[PDB]
Amino acid sequence: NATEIRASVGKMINGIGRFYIQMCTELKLSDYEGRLIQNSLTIERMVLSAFDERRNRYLEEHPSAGKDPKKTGGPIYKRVDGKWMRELVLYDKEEIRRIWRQANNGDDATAGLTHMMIWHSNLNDTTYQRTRALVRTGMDPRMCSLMQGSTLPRRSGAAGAAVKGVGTMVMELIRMIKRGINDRNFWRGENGRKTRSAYERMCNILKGKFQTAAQRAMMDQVRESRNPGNAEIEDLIFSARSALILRGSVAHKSCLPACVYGPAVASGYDFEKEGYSLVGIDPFKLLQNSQVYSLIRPNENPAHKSQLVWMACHSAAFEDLRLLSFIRGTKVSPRGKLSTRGVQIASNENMDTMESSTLELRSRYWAIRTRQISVQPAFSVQRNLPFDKSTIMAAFTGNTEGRTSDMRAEIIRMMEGAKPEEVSFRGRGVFELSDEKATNPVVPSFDMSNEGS
RNA sequence: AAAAAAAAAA
Repeated sequence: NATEIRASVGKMINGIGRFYIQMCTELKLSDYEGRLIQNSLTIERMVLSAFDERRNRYLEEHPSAGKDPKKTGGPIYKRVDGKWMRELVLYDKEEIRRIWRQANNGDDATAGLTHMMIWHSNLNDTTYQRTRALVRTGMDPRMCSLMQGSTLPRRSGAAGAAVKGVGTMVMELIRMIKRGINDRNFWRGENGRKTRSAYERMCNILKGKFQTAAQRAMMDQVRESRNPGNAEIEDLIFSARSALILRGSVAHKSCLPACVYGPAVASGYDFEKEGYSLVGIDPFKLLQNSQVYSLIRPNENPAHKSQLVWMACHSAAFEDLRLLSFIRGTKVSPRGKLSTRGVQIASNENMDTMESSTLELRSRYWAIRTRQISVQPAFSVQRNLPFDKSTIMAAFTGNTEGRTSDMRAEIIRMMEGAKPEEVSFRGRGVFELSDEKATNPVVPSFDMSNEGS
């Protein structure tokens, strides 16, 4: 029921805004800096730690320059006498749940935290790429594709599971495979249920992302295997090479910083009355008139970091830059061209040379966020052009084989052409901001001079 | 109803 959904999302974002207002008011940040991105990431880490597990004191090799469970603080940067300064005394965590249950006066907002994580997810994904798994596990050159989705560091992401993308899901199989390559020998006993069941369900869902029943049954046949090994790994690798053209149903969730909902509940926003539309115009009209600023480091382009936060809010990193560009009204360039580093501020970075800058998060046109259209008609027909050469040498890849079975005939038939599906299809539904009812769409005209990625 | 377990980020 979409009605209760928009009701509940209005409620949760209203609760977020209220908790926003209060959480600020304690430490008393002035509202210009109270609607600012650094306090945005502070409250974000607070809601990151808000609902934890049992009490744990266990510590592992390589301490983290320290740790304390009594209370928790965050990077604090305040413009004092016109000059910013970072400071810290820590703040209790129980108190946090006490204030959060007051904000969600009687029923807490779990999906609210999921949506905050959604904010975090496009933030981190668009930010950059780390490769510590690369220094740990062996990995195929899938990165070479230059196109890969990524998950956040949040366990038990049942909701995340829906939005989730495919490539990193196979990677997650590989992560369990790493736990199993460093398998503690002393692990014989009841243990195995959670593992077998988890493998079952994750394999299920990774299969369920796409459509064609062939790879569905292939993924089931990898499932029924009792002892996952490198043969399963290479089978998943083919399946990934295919997923390149037979893309997965990777949905995109749009979320903004909480310093926007805060002044939006301060903007007399009766969210529930209109509801909210995470897939809808609502983030855009909220951002169209919002006011968010960010500590631009030295040698950084306000516009580049502006587009970075724009993508963090639109969940648009794994989308065609041409479309984004046509939607914002100014060229959306590859992250590499962004004269900017991460929005966060490493605790070592000096504040002496730090400066703030206004975020430009507006968009010329608006557009909806899908993952079905048979063939998007281009005025001069588009093809989703068939570049299948790296897949030629991929089907070669040392001439060993594809998935070895009837699948091999299925792949030596998929070789040529079937026109049965699409790939990386994020529906535009582009409209003028002056056309809220989305009465007339705008056939986009993209500049081919823009790196597709 | 009844559902898994470790470490900071350019």
